[PDB]
Amino acid sequence: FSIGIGDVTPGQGLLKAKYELLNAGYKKCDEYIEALNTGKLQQQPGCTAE
Amino acid sequence: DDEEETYRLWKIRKTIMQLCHDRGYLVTQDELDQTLEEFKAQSGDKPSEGRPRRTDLTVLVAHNDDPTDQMFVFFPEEPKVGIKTIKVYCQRMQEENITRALIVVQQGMTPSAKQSLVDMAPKYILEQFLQQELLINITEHELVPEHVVMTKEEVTELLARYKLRENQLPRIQAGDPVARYFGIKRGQVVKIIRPSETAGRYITYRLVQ
Amino acid sequence: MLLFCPGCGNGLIVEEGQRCHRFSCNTCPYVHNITRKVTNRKYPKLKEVDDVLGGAAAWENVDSTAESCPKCEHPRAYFMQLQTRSADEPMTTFYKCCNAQCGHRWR
Ligand SMILES: [Zn+2]
Repeated sequence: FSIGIGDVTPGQGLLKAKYELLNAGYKKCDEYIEALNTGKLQQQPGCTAE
Repeated sequence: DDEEETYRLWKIRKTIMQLCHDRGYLVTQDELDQTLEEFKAQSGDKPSEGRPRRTDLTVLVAHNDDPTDQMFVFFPEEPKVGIKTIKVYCQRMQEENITRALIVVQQGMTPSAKQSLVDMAPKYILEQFLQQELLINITEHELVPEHVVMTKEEVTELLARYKLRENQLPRIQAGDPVARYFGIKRGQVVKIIRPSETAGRYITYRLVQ
Repeated sequence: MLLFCPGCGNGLIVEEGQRCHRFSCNTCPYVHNITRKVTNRKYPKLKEVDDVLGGAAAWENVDSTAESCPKCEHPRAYFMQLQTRSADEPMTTFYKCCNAQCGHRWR
């Protein structure tokens, strides 16, 4: 039984999914910060906007 | 206003009457299930009602063992009960020739009468409850297991079973809200039936000190 | 808001010793009678009125319109609102629901 760096190297499709996901999150992250700093963000009914 | 106070009056009457029944004095069932609208029917609205008199009750007697043993219930009006008022109550009591009586205070009662409330007479004793407490009957609260008082023979048998001396049992304080509810004196014993996590039940005994 | 003597630059107090109240100094005989009115206070301080009408209080504040929950919509949580701190300070609106065995209360 053995463990080696072949066993912890990322695969092909992972690169593409990671790329797309990371893009998606950042755009959404941008959208929220823009909604806040313009004051258009809708305060969640349990806390303040921040 | 004049509706919340009447609700309070009905509630305090209901709870106190429940306590009278529980202690075993004479009581009529039809009054146990008296409704608030029924209270309005039998007693007028707050502006037309006089607190120091209207609610005063003495019908209960110890019919359980002696119907001739009358008991008296009083309801002062002033926020803090004064010495003169309890002197009037005690002279009325002596006229009625009874042993004990209950007093309901609105907000408090004066310190000199606090001191007097322990030494009126060996043959006479008085018990004071807060309006705030009486608003709810603890016996019905979810966190209070059923308490039961027993006769001296029962305690005799119990102490004989476990081969115990009386001063070995677990204690319960005299000032305990339930102990006050039952009006039990020092040296009595109380059975408890704790509702188990399941259909079972555990019995335990506590002494009043 | 504070008042000060033109003659000595010290704080002024208000007193009456004649037909008309005056601002006056306790160091120099400068006095200024107040023939008219002014409209700014010190914003005094008394604590929170919480339970003056606690529990099932008076029924005169009934109202018709109310909101509803997004989950269950059972019949009993009619609206209320309240205030935060002070005259120039804001108001806050909350929504609270209480049947049993939960903790719900929205903002
Ligand atoms: Zn000065």
